Amino acid sequence: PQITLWKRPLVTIKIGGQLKEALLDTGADDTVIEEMSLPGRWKPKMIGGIGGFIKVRQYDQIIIEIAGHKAIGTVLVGPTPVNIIGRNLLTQIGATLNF
Amino acid sequence: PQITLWKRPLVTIKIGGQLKEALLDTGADDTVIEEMSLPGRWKPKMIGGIGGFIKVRQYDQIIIEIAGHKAIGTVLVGPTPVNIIGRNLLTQIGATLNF
Ligand SMILES: CCCC[C@@H](CN[C@@H](CCCC)C(=O)N[C@@H](CCC(N)=O)C(=O)N[C@@H](CCCNC(N)=[NH2+])C(N)=O)NC(=O)[C@@H](NC(=O)[C@@H](NC(C)=O)[C@@H](C)O)[C@@H](C)CC
Repeated sequence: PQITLWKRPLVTIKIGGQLKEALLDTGADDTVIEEMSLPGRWKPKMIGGIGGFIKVRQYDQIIIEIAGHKAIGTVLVGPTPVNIIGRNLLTQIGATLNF
Repeated sequence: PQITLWKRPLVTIKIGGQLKEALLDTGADDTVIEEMSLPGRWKPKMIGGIGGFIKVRQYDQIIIEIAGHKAIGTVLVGPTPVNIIGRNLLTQIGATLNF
């Protein structure tokens, strides 16, 4: 779909079998999801944002549906203000910025 | 134009008489530009995201050109690591997310 930006680009995602709401974020390199239980092994990683750096759990090759679109990639789980779908998965669903 | 997301969606912007590279951020409500001595009346603001918050100066009705596209709106100036074009301006240049 074509999504305008008058409202936050929020969509329903399905991860670990659980439905969640996430923000399609072109300004995010990666996909960061709020702390949750996720099946699989993970490795400690640190990411940055506008206010600084936070520690997250890096889960690789995670199956995730984004607005009805399937993606299999890295999902960082940690204390993010918002669940955000980053470029690693946006590219997987063929998302582009247009104007 | 159409911007793919393999790489950070960075574009040239013009603000306060200066040219800069800015990140088109669909996950940002507002526009945050790197610290610069912009003239005019402003109001203190605190904005956050991953890592926490940063103090910025809110300037209203600031003219900014985004990849050749003119827009006029609120620009927050402060210690941001990257120049961020948020939805307040992305909507003005007619930017959409498509997949
Ligand atoms: C989490 C909050 C929602 C998404 C977030 C994404 N912001 C981009 C801004 C770019 C950095 C300043 C970001 O954090 N991107 C991260 C996302 C995390 C990630 N890992 O992808 C990123 O790409 N980080 C890279 C940093 C690369 C730095 N570049 C470099 N080293 N060369 C990274 N891999 O750690 N939005 C925001 O940060 C904006 N906040 C908001 O829109 C709202 N605030 C809150 C708390 O939700 C609103 C209520 O203010 C800021 C700019 C104020 C308008």
